[PDB]
Parts: sequence; C-alpha cells; structure tokens
Amino acid sequence: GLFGAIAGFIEGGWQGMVDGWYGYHHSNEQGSGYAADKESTQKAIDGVTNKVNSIIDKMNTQFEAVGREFNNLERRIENLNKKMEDGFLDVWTYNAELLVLMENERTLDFHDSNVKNLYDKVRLQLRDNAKELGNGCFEFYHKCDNECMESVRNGTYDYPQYSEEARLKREEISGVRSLV
Amino acid sequence: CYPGDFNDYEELKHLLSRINHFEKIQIIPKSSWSSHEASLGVSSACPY
Repeated sequence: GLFGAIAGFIEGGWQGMVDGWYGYHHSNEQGSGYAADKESTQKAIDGVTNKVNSIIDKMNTQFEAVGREFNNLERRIENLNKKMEDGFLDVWTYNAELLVLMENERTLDFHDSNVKNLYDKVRLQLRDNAKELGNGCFEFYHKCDNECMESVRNGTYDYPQYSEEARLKREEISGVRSLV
Repeated sequence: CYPGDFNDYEELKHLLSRINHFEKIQIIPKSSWSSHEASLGVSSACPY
C-alpha cells in the first residue's frame, strides 16, 4: 500500500524469521541466517499495545441504557424512549466500527513504513561500500563477516574501515584496470 | 364540525401509525334503538 515495502519491493515475508516482526537475513563465508530486529519490533508493539488500550480507555463513558417501564396509553413516549436508545446504540455501533476500520488501515501502513525505514537505515550506513540489489537486499563490496554484520544489524557499521577494501572492488568491476 | 374535543387524540393517531387497513363493521344498528329516538340527533352545526 502506501509506504512501498510490505507486499512491495520486498516481495513476501519470511516464515523463517520466527522471533519478531521485522529483521535481517545475511549470507557470508561463515554462515547464512535470519535474525529479527527486536529493538524496532518492540517499538512497534509499544505502539500497537498503546493503540489497543487507547480505545479501551475511550469507551468507558460510552452510553449505558438502564430500562424504563411504560403504560398502555403512554404508547407514544414509550416509543420516544425506544427511538432514543435504538438511536444511541446505532451511533456508538457506527463509531466502534468506523474507528476499527480506520485504525486498521493506519496500523497496516505503520508496519509498511516500519520495514522501509529499517531498510533506509541500513542503506544510509553502508553507502558506496555496498550494492543496492533492488529487492530488499545488499551485497557488499568488501567481504563482511559475522561481527561486522552485527554492526549493520545494530546500526554502528563503520564506512571508513572497509573503504579501500570496497573501493578496490569498485575500482575494478568498473573495468578501469583494463588499460594496462 | 360540532365543536368539543377528542380525548387522547394523539395516542390514537400514533396507534393509527401501525395500521394499514380498517374494516368498518356494524356493532349497534341505528334501527334497533328501542325506546329512544335515534333519528333526530342532527344539528345545523354540521350541514349536509
């Protein structure tokens, strides 16, 4: 939908990422593997949990109807009573539906940016050092092991440590050597 | 046309809100009035 990610360029979610809502998958000399981003799932849960309790709180003053008894020749205020309570019970039933319909749209879109903002986070760290492969995934120039994955995972990668390594690879898969 | 009032008028009209068809039946024949005079209950207030 709105933000571009879920059901977007990242075609399909993974069943293998069991521990959390968004996360990482890597592939290197040592292993392959999935790893949920807890930090940012835990932040998304905070926000959904708050949404759920938001509603609950908002409908404790909602219209309570205790009944009234009515006569044979009071028929037309008996009705007035019935028109009212049926009235309010329609107005609050509408409200409770529409709010859900509205919050559900907002919630599914909340995940949609959650994912994308993660990706763009990874992207802004790894710059020239990696290829944007265009399907949710990056391949590095410099070859990056497990300890170095973590840094990307926990957002403290170091560009100017693998620079040469990487830009020796850029330098060459640019066919620039091929003139000597 | 002969003036007065209709006791509990609105309560009736409201009851008429739920009815889709009447059928007028005869409960007391005008002819069958015994030892009174049913014929001469007319008034110029209600001209026909």
